[PDB]
Amino acid sequence: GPRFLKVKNWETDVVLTDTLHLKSTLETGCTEHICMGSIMLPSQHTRKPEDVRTKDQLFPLAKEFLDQYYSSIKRFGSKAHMDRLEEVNKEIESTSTYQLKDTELIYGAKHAWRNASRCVGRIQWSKLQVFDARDCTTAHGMFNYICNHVKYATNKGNLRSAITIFPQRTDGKHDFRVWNSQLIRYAGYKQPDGSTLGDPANVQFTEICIQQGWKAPRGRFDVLPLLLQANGNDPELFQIPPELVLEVPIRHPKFDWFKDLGLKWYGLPAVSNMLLEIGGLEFSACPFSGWYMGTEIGVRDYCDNSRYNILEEVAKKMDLDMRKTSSLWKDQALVEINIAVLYSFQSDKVTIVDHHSATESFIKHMENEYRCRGGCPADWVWIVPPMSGSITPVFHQEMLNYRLTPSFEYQPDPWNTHVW
Amino acid sequence: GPRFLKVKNWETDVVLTDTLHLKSTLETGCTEHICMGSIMLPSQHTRKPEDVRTKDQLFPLAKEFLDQYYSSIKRFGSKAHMDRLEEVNKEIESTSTYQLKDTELIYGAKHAWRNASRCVGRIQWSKLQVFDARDCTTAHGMFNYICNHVKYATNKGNLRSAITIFPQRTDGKHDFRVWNSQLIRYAGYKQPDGSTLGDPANVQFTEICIQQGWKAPRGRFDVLPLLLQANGNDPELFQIPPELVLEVPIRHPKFDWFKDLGLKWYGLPAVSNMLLEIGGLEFSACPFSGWYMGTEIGVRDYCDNSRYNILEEVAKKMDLDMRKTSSLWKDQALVEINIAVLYSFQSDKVTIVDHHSATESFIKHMENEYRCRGGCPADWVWIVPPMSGSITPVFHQEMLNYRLTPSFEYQPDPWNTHVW
Ligand code: HEM
Ligand code: HEM
Ligand SMILES: C[C@H](O)[C@H](O)[C@H]1CNc2nc(N)[nH]c(=O)c2N1
Ligand SMILES: C[C@H](O)[C@H](O)[C@H]1CNc2nc(N)[nH]c(=O)c2N1
Ligand SMILES: CC(=N)NCc1cccc(CN)c1
Ligand SMILES: CC(=N)NCc1cccc(CN)c1
Ligand SMILES: [Zn+2]
Repeated sequence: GPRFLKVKNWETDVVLTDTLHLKSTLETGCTEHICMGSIMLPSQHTRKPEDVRTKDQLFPLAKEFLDQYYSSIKRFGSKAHMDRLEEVNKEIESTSTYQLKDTELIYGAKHAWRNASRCVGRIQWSKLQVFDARDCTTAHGMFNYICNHVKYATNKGNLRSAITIFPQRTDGKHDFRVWNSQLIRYAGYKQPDGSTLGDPANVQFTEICIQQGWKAPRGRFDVLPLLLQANGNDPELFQIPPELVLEVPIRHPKFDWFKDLGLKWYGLPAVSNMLLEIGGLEFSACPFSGWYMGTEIGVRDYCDNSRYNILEEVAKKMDLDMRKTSSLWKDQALVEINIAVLYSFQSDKVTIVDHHSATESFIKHMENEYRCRGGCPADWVWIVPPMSGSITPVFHQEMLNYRLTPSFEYQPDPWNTHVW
Repeated sequence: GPRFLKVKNWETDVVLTDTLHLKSTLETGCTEHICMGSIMLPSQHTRKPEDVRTKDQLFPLAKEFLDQYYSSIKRFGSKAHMDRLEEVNKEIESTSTYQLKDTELIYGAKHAWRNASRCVGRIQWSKLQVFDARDCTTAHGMFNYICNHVKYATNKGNLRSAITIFPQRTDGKHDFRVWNSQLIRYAGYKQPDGSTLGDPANVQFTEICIQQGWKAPRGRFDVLPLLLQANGNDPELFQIPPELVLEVPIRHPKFDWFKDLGLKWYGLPAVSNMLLEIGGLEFSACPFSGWYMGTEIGVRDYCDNSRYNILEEVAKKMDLDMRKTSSLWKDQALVEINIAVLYSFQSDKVTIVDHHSATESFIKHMENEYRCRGGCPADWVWIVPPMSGSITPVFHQEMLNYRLTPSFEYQPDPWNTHVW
């Protein structure tokens, strides 16, 4: 195209013209002579530990969002729009910052998710519960908001989307950081015999909680303590009330022996280490959650090598021909494990989506976004399920990726930064 | 990095610094504000039907390759290098073109494959048989070279890499085009009852051969006739000697009923519709072949929706719960089908590689290319197998993609262009 890029679905032949990319301003990390589409943290905006943005750098960014917001409600250049702008301009000049109206905070949150190029479940983008935790001032208060979130979202297995937003970053006042990767996760212990008990991806965090006092049960599926950081103060340990952490015992609809593998997982996926940016405002603590896509647990959490890595054992138990890789025994154990997850979650009536339905609705969503927003940023490398990618429609779907604001961003783990 | 990009393997944590990308000059299609890493034909150089490159545009490109070639043999700026350059400069001035020495043609061919960012089997790059078909002048002569290629490469099931290079493009003299996508492929017929018999992806080509006289057996696995175009003359039909087309009957090492599905495939993957560019020279007819990676046939050729699409039938026969998608019945049928392919090919002793071993050696190859060539262009979207992607090491492998020359490129199907 000359300026209206096209994306084609190669299985269906459908074509979509993108005009939305012209609103992008952040960099992708790619050039004209190089593509970094498969790089995890291309760092085009992977946050910096350095000082906070300034007054000059702040208003343009704040204005951009507000011009965007009022345009959304077809009120661009209104008396209201204009006064709001002077309002924030005036408020930034004095305080070096500014506070978003409650409506603006919801728009910004919903849209950060609508713009998350790596999320395949964005069709749910408009249905999000926003918990304004901006008045919070302590870790205990943070703990409380988090508990309410957990309970609200789990909703006795009938999961609901939600995000809790703590105080924005200021400068000296300080940062609020949920030191945990996800609200709910299992511990990992480096055994003296080389082996690792529990999720290996958490061995480094688990060591923090312990050197902070945690009474580690030292088992396989030990839900880790919350370690909250409020107003730039040292984090504090908190135990999520067990009765609030919904879990699901993994069993197979045919292999009764599967049960004996002792596999269990939590039903609430709550990302809590990213950053929400709206109008140039940084919300370093914005735990968000939705519900699982089966492969997340079955393929990655369980079968990833550096994670639980249950391929052999599951394979052995199946009595599979592990003599050579051409027996596709890994692929076989992998399909069964994933059938056990969906089956289990669905048996206990906990919300879950399989890769087939998930990716099917994303195409539907893409079609909505191109038919109403002029496009949709999608990261093909992330949107395509980690198993049977080709038999899911998104594989054959060309996808344009670009960075839109407001958005969710990665940020430095605080234990690297924080002193004391 | 500041100029030395880094790629990390997220499962192994290994890191590789790339310096090779600085040699790139062709565009990727990506910008600073947009990524097109998941676009099939980003058209940065998807050929053009327009006139051929000119004398001025030709020498720089020719020089680049020669400077590259002599640098390879540590002879940069030699008397030889310099005289060769004047040689070609002189030869281009008179003829508007130039002919590559036989050594240069092999270097260029091997490296087009070494630079093919989308090919996962490049570890085999240095072991390639080059058949110089530049003296060819007819379709019959083209047919002959092709037959020798087939026979050579099949090597009674002990497949060998090879590429046959026909006369370069000139201007008026004309184009040589193997009108076939791949040397060996099956026909596809649009049934009156809506249905499609045989590979649907070939229904449009099959119609050409028929309106050219082909006596279509009108079955499911009808190897199509060769339709060769020589010196810009109308293509001509040729039947590959049946005794040269090695095929493999698909059966399963446990499901005797699988046999009854009547699945068969050819063992020689021979791409014949691309373009080889060396020193600015265009080789519009350069059929190349290696050997199969199981998923190519099992996942794509067979299960792709718009292809053979054998999911249901295979699933039904398995007596799988197709009530809902969460039964992962597609995933189940998909794993079995692929076990049948490897098993079959390996039984008849025909060369084949599974995704596990294939992707394992690519990592090994990447490590070689970074440890000796300063890098390796890889397209993550293509290099990752269409099934069980996450349990194969390349999924966790960050990959930098850039365009190096010499290379293989896509080109317009000639029936759209060619008159008469
Ligand atoms: C309704 C359920 C949802 C589903 C099924 C869904 C599914 C997915 C999946 C499968 C991933 C991959 C995670 C990984 O591989 O680590 C992902 C990533 C992501 N999702 Fe969603 N999502 C949903 C809701 C949410 C919510 C509520 C938000 C925000 C309001 C969100 C924001 C994102 C972001 C930012 C990522 C990128 C993660 C990263 O870059 O590390 N998702 N999602
Ligand atoms: C020794 C066996 C080889 C293996 C196992 C291998 C494997 C692969 C696979 C699995 C694909 C994907 C094809 C598709 O999805 O349509 C591919 C693509 C490709 N391979 Fe290789 N390859 C090998 C040899 C060759 C040879 C001999 C050449 C050239 C000298 C070559 C050049 C390429 C190119 C240019 C592509 C890109 C196709 C496209 O863009 O449409 N390959 N290869
Ligand atoms: C839309 C998307 O680019 C397209 O479906 C790609 C994805 N990856 C692929 N990878 C390989 N090896 N082969 C293909 O044909 C494709 N198709
Ligand atoms: C190296 C590569 O970028 C990395 O392994 C990516 C690939 N695609 C992914 N896709 C999803 N959804 N999640 C991931 O963690 C990854 N990892
Ligand atoms: C909401 C959802 N389905 N998954 C997002 C997610 C959950 C846990 C960890 C991570 C780390 N990227 C992401
Ligand atoms: C050599 C190899 N393994 N496969 C390359 C290939 C074979 C047939 C068709 C196509 C179309 N892209 C590519
Ligand atoms: Zn890119």
